[PDB]
Amino acid sequence: VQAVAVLKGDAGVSGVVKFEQASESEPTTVSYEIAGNSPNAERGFHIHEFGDATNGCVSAGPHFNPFKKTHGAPTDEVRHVGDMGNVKTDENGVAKGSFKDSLIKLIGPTSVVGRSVVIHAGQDDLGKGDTEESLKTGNAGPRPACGVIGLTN
Amino acid sequence: VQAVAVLKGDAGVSGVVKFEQASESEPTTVSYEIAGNSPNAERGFHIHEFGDATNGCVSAGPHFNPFKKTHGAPTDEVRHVGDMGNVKTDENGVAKGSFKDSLIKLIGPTSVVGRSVVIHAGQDDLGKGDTEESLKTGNAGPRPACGVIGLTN
Ligand SMILES: [Cu+2]
Ligand SMILES: [Cu+2]
Ligand SMILES: [Zn+2]
Ligand SMILES: [Zn+2]
Repeated sequence: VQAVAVLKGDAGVSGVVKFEQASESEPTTVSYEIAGNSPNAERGFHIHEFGDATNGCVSAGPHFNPFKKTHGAPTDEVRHVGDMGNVKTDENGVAKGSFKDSLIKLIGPTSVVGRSVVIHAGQDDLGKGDTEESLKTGNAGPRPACGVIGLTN
Repeated sequence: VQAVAVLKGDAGVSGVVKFEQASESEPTTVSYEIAGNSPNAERGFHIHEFGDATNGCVSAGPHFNPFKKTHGAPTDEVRHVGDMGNVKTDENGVAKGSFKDSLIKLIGPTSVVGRSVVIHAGQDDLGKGDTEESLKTGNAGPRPACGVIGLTN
């Protein structure tokens, strides 16, 4: 199965994130190219629960977390399914890369098809900060762009 | 389950379409409000196969048609699952309404979550025209706006 989200917003950031998962047990490969960010920085990149764009990136809701865990890094055992950590931007403000993840899936009961991807304006502290906020969003700040994840071929 | 698609494009048409389906056998209720159309007209309103917005409304692909039928009216026995007929616009160019449909579903193998809704710039001839085109798209013309269908609460 393949899916894609086109990230848009009014803050100058935009980009495309592609997902591919051959079958249920295979991990999903996530590839992204996002431009217009601050340069040489780290920015929070998450999958949020709803694919509702009626109110900017606000209506995407909180991070996708069917197992009711606290926020963390992609490699922590305790994390939200939606937590993809930070993406690093180059000197031109572009973040480009790909990685594989075993919790995010396009098939089955926790599929993220129909949900949203959000790129934040701040760095995700990976749930290592000292507020209740760190344990919810990573204190990643505003949401300059987001897009609903749709099926593609 | 509830889902929503926010229709956007560069041609002045925009709108929101909400879907709700309580369970598998229940029909789905579709409610829409779309503005910026020509006034007092009929315009094709369909669900297309892919939720891919990387190329305008072009990458939405053709109508959603898992059963490989030809295009038709919502009430014909032979139609695409995606065929919702025409919506009528008022003197201000607004189309607003709701209806129930038993082929479109948000649950199960033919779910339309992750696919797209498209409002066209022309009238859908309901597969009653005389071209091979009528049997594919209803000869509904260009696609001024579209949106991916995402989950909501
Ligand atoms: Cu977030
Ligand atoms: Cu169409
Ligand atoms: Zn999180
Ligand atoms: Zn059709």
